[PDB]
Formats: sequence, structure tokens, C-alpha cells
Amino acid sequence: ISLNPIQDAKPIDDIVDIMTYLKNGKVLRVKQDNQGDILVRMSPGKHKFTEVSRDLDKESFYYKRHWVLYNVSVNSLITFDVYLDEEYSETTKVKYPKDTIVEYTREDQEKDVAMIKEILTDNNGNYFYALIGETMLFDENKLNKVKD
Amino acid sequence: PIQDAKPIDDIVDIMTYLKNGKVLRVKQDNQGDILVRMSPGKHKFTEVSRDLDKESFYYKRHWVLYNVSVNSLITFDVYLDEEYSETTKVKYPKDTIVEYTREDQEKDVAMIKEILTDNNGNYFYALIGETMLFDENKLNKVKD
Amino acid sequence: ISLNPIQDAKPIDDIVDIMTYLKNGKVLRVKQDNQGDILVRMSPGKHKFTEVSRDLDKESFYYKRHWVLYNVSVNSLITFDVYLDEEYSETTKVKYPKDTIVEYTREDQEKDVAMIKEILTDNNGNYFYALIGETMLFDENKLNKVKD
Amino acid sequence: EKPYMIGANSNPNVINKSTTYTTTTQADEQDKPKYTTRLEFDTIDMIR
Amino acid sequence: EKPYMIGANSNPNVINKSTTYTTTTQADEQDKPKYTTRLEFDTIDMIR
Amino acid sequence: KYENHTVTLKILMTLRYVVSDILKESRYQYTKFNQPKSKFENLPQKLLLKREDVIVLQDPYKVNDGIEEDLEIQ
Amino acid sequence: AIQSQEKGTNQLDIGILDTGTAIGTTQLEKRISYRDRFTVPEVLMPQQMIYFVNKDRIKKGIPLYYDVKEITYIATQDGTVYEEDYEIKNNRLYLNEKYENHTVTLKILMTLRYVVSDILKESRYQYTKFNQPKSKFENLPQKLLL
Amino acid sequence: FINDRGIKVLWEEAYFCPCLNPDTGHPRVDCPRCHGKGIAYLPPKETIM
Ligand SMILES: [Zn+2]
Repeated sequence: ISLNPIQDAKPIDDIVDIMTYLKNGKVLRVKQDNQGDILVRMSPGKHKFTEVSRDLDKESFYYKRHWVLYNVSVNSLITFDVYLDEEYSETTKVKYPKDTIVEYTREDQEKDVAMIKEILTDNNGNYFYALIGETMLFDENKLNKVKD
Repeated sequence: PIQDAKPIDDIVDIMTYLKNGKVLRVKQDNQGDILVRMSPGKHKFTEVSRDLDKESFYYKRHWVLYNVSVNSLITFDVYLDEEYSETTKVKYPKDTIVEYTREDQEKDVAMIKEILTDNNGNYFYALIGETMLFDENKLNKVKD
Repeated sequence: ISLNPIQDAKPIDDIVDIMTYLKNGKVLRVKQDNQGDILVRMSPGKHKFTEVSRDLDKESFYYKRHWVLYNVSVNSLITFDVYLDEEYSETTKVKYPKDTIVEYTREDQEKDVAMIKEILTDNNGNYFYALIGETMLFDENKLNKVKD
Repeated sequence: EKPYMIGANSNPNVINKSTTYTTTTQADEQDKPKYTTRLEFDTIDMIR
Repeated sequence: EKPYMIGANSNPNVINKSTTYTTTTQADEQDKPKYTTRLEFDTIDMIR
Repeated sequence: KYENHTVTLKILMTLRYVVSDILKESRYQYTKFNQPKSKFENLPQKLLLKREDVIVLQDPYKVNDGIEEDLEIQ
Repeated sequence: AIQSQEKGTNQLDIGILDTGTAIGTTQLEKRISYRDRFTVPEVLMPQQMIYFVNKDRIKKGIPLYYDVKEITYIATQDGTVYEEDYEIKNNRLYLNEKYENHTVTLKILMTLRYVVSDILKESRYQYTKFNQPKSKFENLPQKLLL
Repeated sequence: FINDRGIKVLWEEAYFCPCLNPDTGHPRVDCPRCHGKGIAYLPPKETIM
């Protein structure tokens, strides 16, 4: 009695694939450390150029995304982690995402460290975590993330 | 024929060559030619150099950072630097506007797209929107 | 089913003809790069001098053009393209005028360059263009103007 | 005869509009005027 | 179907929040705009 | 024709400035309203500039973009 | 609180030198002393410098005039430099043998620091009595010239 | 407000050229980086001021 696993948005690491998606015209979504989170698109039609928008939502019939020309920089793509719009969404803003290493309390009153490998949520929205070296699933309140 | 120019069509290839690290050469309109490069080491970022001539014992290329825009790459002509030939010695280069008389002795304007030559240096031109060849004398440069 | 050809306003290139029209009293229309578009007239009657007005419209019964003295300069006439009022009008503000060189898409998916030689409009206002080396007429949306 | 209706738009989009710079030229021009009220002192009152 | 009710709170407490410092970087960015009214002189009136 | 002559000119040149001193350098604000947390922002500096007349360098070589200006789209 | 932060620079025979001036406003009940010292970690200040390398400095490590928080740009005759060739420890710079005889130039960011040169409008007072068991004396903010 | 009142301008940072003579502490008369001035400059950046 739970919802199927929910996937995390994969940041695209290699420039070549990102350009390839961009050439096809698939929308990108870039997070700028300083200013904002933006979408990037290569213009439709034959008049080719790069376009940027800040209308961060699915293109609803009542929500028309608006585009403006901008000279996007290569270094901006490289340094800033970028996503594909079809994945990055409010559908999952999990506190500890997949591949995150956490400290979890074991039955023997020992705090061991393990990585999250699978994520799913019950109908009430509580996220169940699968951990390496463990069979059952774990709850968010039980866990602890050690940073640095 | 002469193969002095080998323009790249797809930017994806350009990025692939950049990942390989080979230097590029990007043309500019009424402005100096430029070379582009991907930086080595841990941090990958685009670099540029205003030095065109070949690396030598008396000549070293100077590289600096820049926030290059894809718009220049996708639009402007691009070449592999080492494969580029400095010039093709013809009266009217490619994409040069000329006035020519059509087959029925009626005059029309056209731009040039061809490179053909015999072994003596005699050149012929084929016009955009045309099939047959036109000589250096037949064509007339169209003034701006 | 279309309107007859519409003529473009010919700029007058030679000073001698311009003065000759002015001496006869025919009105001129000058465009100044910096300030404005103006009409020029030599005064009626025996009291001869040059006059300038900014009442840019046909002399309707309810639109009286007003004149004021001005010391028009020879160099102003030479440098600035000048027209005769009887031609320059809103009747045609065609995007690509006659003798303009444009790039047009051909049936073979090749973009050739050609000059506009004749202009006419259908009843709906769409301008039909005749091109050198081509028989049929061409539409504005199909065309492209290459500048410089 | 037929009713007047607004119809659809006609203005096409434009991108990267460049600003206009006034061109230098030695030629003459005419400065377009504005005809309106004018302010002045009352020099007669100043004498008083 | 069921009535909409507010429910309980969900925000957990946070202690010793550190301020955010803008990071220096040579990379490009986009400055987020504000579209609104603009003020200008009346240069035509100034000529008068 | 002008082998031995004196030539005189009037010319227009582009404006250029260099920074001689920094006045009212750093101004600050702990912006917190309508933010997830406190943030630090640097307010405008004021600069005291001087014109370049004794030494002059040409205008910088800017990388051009292929986008045509005043472009119409449909 | 700080006002009128100024970087006054003097170009001299000895070289270039920075004589900045600023005005500070403090809290209550704090007594400041001549030639006290303040430092603002949050604020960063840019500087530029150039050093010449020799067979000895390469081993010892370059002694930096300024302090360091982070580096921005490095260059020499051979062009820029990368993280794989240079390192900094305890505010001194080490380089590999490739730059034995070269001139290295840098742009750097450093944290802001001030010292007290004079005290202006030193002591301000008030006999606060309202809503108190008895009269109390309190020291109002001083103003500092840094 | 700054963008509204300002004028478009190119901005280039400054850094001492490597060409400085190590012994006299003064620069070469003519090199590509700096044309006699003792200070070099970086690639231009666009800004409103
Ligand atoms: Zn130098």
C-alpha cells in the first residue's frame, strides 16, 4: 500500500549530450548560483539562436511560456548543473535524494553510514528509503545526513 | 579543383572537436579572425587567442578566458585551424555578389559558390541559382 | 484579380532638375537624417524666397498647409535624398521597394539572389514581386533581404 | 456597407533592436520648433 | 469529495541559520529584470 | 603632393576613462525580507575617473556575435 | 556601522600605497582604544601584484605582501597558470621548476581590515530614568575614524 | 534604477604586464599586451553604468 518509486532528476554532466539535446530543440533548465533558475531553448524555425525564459512551469493551456534572445555562454553550461525540463519538477523535492550518503540508526543502537539506493512514498507522502547493506526501508525522521 | 576550405556544419561536431581539444578558427565580419580553444586541467572553460600565426620558436600563442556565445559558433564559419588555408587566390571569393548575363542575354545578379581550376591557374565560377560555369572576365563585381 | 502595379517614389539625384522644379514652383519633400521630413517651396508671387513647412499631407479642404521662410542650403539638397510630393505618399510603403536585391527560396531548395523589377498588390494588400530570372511572382513572406 | 470590425494584428516581432545614433554631418538642418507660452520679466516693474 | 481542511503544520524548526554570500565566478549569468515605467526628460521641450 | 607641408586636422574620438581612486567603496545590506534566509549584497560603488590623454590605447577587441541586429521573426 | 569607506591611493617614488579612510558608528557601552583593530570577513577587496621568481624563491616560497582569501587570475610570460602547478600554504606561494626564471602576475581578493587612527565624538551620555528603579548612566555610540 | 539612468559601457580589468623588466621594475616600450603602458588589460566585459 504505497506509491511506486519516484525518480530523481539526473543532472547532465557532459557538454556534448547537452548540446545534442539543444540542437534537437529539447528544453533545458539551468540553475544560476547568483541570480535565478532559467530555461534554455534553441529557437524554432530557420532563424536559429538561443533563447532564455523564466516561466518555470509546464506549458499549460493557461500558462504560455515567453522567450527572449540571450547570448548563452559555454562556461555557464559547464559550471552550472543543468537538467532537462521533463524531469526537474515539484513532483519530488526529497530531502535526501538518491545516491546520498546518510547516517542511520541501527537496531543494535549503532549509527552506521549507508547510501540511499531506492526511493518511494506511501500514500501519505512519507518517503521510504532503501539503504545499502539493509533489507527493509527506512524513514526520513530516523535518518541523519552528515555534511563535510 | 581546390579544397582550401572545409567548413563545419553541425555545432555538435564542433563541440566534439572541442572535447578532443583541437583548436578552432572562427571568421568575423569586418573584424579580425579569432581562434578558440577548450582549457585543459581540472576546470574546463573556453579560451580565445587573437594570435593566428603558427606556433614557432619566435611566436607563441596567447590564450585568455572568455564567455563565448554559441550564437557566434552556430552562425559564423568555423574550421580546424591546422587544416585551414590562408587564402584562395581568385578574383571574386565565394559568397561575393556579381552581375552576370543569363543565357538569353538578360542581366541578373548572383553570388558565387564554386572552386575549380586547371593546372595552370585558370579559374571558373558557378553562380548561386545557376549551373554552368562563368569566367573571371564574364562576371562583374557588384559594388556595395 | 489584383490591383494594377503601384509605382515607387523616385528620389531625385541631380541638383539641376530639383532647382528647375523648384523654380516652376512644384513642391519638394526632403528627409533630414537628424530632425524631420519637410516640404520645400519657392514663394508664390513676385516676392521670391524659399519656404519650408511640416504639414505633411495632401492639401485637403480641411487641411491648410502653412509656410514659413527659411534659408534652405544647397548642401542640404545634395546630401539628403529628396522627392516630389506628388509621388511620395502613404499609397506605398512597401517593405522591399523596386530595384531592391533580395534572397528568395527556389523550388530546388536553393536560395538564389534576385532583384525586384515589378510590384503589384492583390485586393487583400499582399504585394506581388517580379524577380529577374523568374517568370511567376513572389510573396513577401517567402523573401529575405540580405543587408551588407 | 459591411460592418467595421477590428480584425487581427499585423505587427511582426522584432528582436535585438539597435538604438539610433545621430549622424554627424556638416550640412544644414532645420530645428523642429514648439510653439507655446513664453516667460519674461516685467522690466518696467524692475525699474520701479 | 471530502471537505478541504487546513490540517497541521509541517515546517520543522531551524537554528543558527547562516547568511548567504554571493559566490565569485568568472562564468556568465543573466540579470533578472523588472519591467515597469521609465522616466526621461522631454528633450524637445529643452530645446525650446 | 604634400611632401613638405604642415597638415592640420579636426577629429572625433571615442570617450575613455580609467580609475584613479575609489570613493565610497563598499556599501552593504543584510537583505532578509521575503528570503529563505539572510543574504549579503554589495551596493553600488562610486568611482573617481580620469580621461586618457597622455597615453592612449585602442578600443578593446570585443568578440562579436553573428546575430543580425534589428531582425524580424515569424 | 560603517560609512564612507574610501580607498585613497597615493602614487609615490617608493611605489603605490593605499591610505583609505572610513567612519564607524558603534554600539552602546563599548569603549574603543587608539590603534584598535577591526576585520570584516564578509567583505572582499581586490588587489593586483607582480613578483619575480628566482632559483631561491622557488624553493623557499614567495612571501606575499597582502593576505589571501582566494585567487582569481594568474599569468606569466608563458600565459595563464593552472591549479596543478601552484599551491599556497601559510600565505606564501610555491611553484614548480617550470617557472624558475619568470615574472608571475596575479589578481587577488582579500578580506577587509581597519584600524583606529583617531576617535571622533568620543563619549555621549544620557541619564536614563524613565521606567527605572533609579537613575542610570549609559554610554551612547562613539564615532571612529578608521 | 542603475540600468535606467546609466549608459552602456565596456569594462576591462587591469593587471601588471609580465613584460616588466625584473631589475628596473619598468616595462617594455612596445608589446602586444600593453603598448608601452606598464599595465595590461583583460578581455572586455559589457556593463551599464
Ligand atoms: Zn607589456
